[PDB]
Amino acid sequence: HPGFAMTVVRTDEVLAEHILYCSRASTSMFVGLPSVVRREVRSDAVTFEI
Amino acid sequence: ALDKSIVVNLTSRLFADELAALQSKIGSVLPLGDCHRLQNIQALGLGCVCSRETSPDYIQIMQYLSKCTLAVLEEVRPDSLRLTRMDPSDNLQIKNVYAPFFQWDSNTQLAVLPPLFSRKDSTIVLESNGFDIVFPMVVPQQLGHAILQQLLVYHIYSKISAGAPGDVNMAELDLYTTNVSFMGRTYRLDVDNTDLRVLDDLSMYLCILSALVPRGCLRLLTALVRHDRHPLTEVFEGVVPDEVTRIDLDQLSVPDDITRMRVMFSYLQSLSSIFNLGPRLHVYAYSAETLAASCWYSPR
Amino acid sequence: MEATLEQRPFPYLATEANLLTQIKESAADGLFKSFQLLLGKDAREGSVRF
Amino acid sequence: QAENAARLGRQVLGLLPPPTHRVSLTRGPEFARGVRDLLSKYAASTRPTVGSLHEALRQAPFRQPTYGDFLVYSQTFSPQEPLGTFLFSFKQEDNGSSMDMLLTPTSLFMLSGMEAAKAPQTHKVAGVWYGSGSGLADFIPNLSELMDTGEFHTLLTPVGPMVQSVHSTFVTKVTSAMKGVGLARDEPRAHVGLTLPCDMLVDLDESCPMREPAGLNVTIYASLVYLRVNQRPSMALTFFQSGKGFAEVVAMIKDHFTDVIRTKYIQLRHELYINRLVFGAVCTLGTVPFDSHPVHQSLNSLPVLVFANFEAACGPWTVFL
Repeated sequence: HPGFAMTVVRTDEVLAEHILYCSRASTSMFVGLPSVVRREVRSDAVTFEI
Repeated sequence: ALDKSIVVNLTSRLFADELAALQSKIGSVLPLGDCHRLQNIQALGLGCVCSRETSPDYIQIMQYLSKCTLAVLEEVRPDSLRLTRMDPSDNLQIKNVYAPFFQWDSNTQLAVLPPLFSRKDSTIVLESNGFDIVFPMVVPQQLGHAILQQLLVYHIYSKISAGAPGDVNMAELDLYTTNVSFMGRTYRLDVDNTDLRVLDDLSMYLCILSALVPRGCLRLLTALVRHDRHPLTEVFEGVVPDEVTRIDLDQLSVPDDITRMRVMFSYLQSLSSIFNLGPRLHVYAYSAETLAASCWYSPR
Repeated sequence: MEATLEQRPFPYLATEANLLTQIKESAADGLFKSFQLLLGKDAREGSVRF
Repeated sequence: QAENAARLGRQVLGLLPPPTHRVSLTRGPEFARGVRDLLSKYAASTRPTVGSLHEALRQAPFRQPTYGDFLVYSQTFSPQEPLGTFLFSFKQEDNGSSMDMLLTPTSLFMLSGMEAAKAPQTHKVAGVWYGSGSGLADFIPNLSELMDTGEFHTLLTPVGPMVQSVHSTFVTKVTSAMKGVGLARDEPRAHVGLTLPCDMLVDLDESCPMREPAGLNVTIYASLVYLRVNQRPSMALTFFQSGKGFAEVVAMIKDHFTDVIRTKYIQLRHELYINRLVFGAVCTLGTVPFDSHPVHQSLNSLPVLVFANFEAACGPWTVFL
């Protein structure tokens, strides 16, 4: 035994399966219109962003 | 609106063995001497200039690549190859099938260089037509300016060891030149010292500079004395070695010194550009598992 | 994948002209690109397994 | 709900590359009727209207940039940028799958270590986006040694202006623009122009006149200068703006950095290291069209220019001296 003691600290992580509860009609949402914008057009592929 | 496609026909059908090698590189970059869609076989490689019977060249290839049109394979069908045309500033895709394998990254600048390594790494021989197609050496620009340099030093000291044995050590020469460090990684290149005749023309040029330059810059300083002399030229007198500034220019006459100063600059601009400017293209996306790089060509 | 040779009898049709002249020497030195010799019990029609 | 999917039927099929002009010969001379954008001189009337010239406005050239998708730590790329800054991609080694390092010009001001009065304005601003300067130098431990042999300019590939930055707590997603004018994200139908601080940019065409030709082109150049301050290596990055052609500007840059060259090469009368001989490099960051006025702005103050109609065309680094 050396002259000093010592304390030790771990961490530990636990998977959990939650129960979210949400009361009625709390958040009002606003849904817009989807647009499309091209990018990275090649002679091999035409990619799109929506 | 414009249509670009390059479709080369052949005279004879392909063998079953030669089809699997071009299927291995179904994406590649071929130089191609003509811009039209219909064309014969004798241009799409490097067999138009470089061949086995002719002496191997570096510079006449590098003169040729910047003058040449590049193209990309799409689909290999017997016997009609189907290349796609490369445009100025056009976005397309490259698969990286080149021997030896250098690893590509995105946001690197690809530089098309001529092949100076082994034959079976570079070319694929077509036995049906008796003509050799040659795939160039696509290497990133910082490697291509460094894989050239150590092999050009290795070519010089190979010329010294063949003239006198005592000046060059082989262990000192091999370990410092054939191992090339780039991006944290190391590549041991194939030496092919089995008998580097590609690089003999550059090793003739850089030496003929290296004698004429210190003889040349002495006369060019002393001839420009003015009261309107540029003030940075007073600083560079400390840079030149002291043994350079002790040349008796009474030894070489005026009809000799005009021939030197014209040989002085005419090698310089012919050697400056062949390190600088070739077909060089950018890459903005890459994936190692798919081995496919999205590129775009900058013609210069 | 080019065209290959197969031994399955699709039909076979009646040819008017004689093909039998100069066959013994031709297939030995390779006049044909794709040729197949059949002798003995192998001259029968093949199996219709699929 | 199919009315929302019918909008994607319009906007995708309306926005495609133009097809290859391929007409069969049995149809006849109908292929001449399919050539509309080559026609360039439209008829005008006594009172023309948009109903007369809606067909003239319909043919537009095919312009499109190529974006770069960068995934950056949120400590290097500051969470607030003016959305048009210029970018650089430092690259040392592929360590992980996708974690990339980006350098704004105020971020490379802090890694340099150059003095205050040589860039007196951005030193206040780049001192508040970052710490003392060692919050970034812990990524590159070789900044004392990359400056000696001069390998730092070979590890920057200029990329282009910002377009969009989606910022999270630990990781910022950065979308840049190469090849041309990047399309603006949040404001529709707009165009992101390139913003430089007024301090770094050194204008190059300036006369009393005491006559130079007009043109179509003026090219922004980047410079990166190896020097030593306080007997410690440090770099200096400046910008240039001139449409004079590459044969003049290399002579125009050497007259700008005259005093910097004079202070350095006093030191190598005593010790000559061949690695120290390399001095600077010059990149071409892409063209600006003629007579566009760089509009002054101010942010917190930080005076920042902005160049509309900028298109990015990156070049290599060529070592001038």
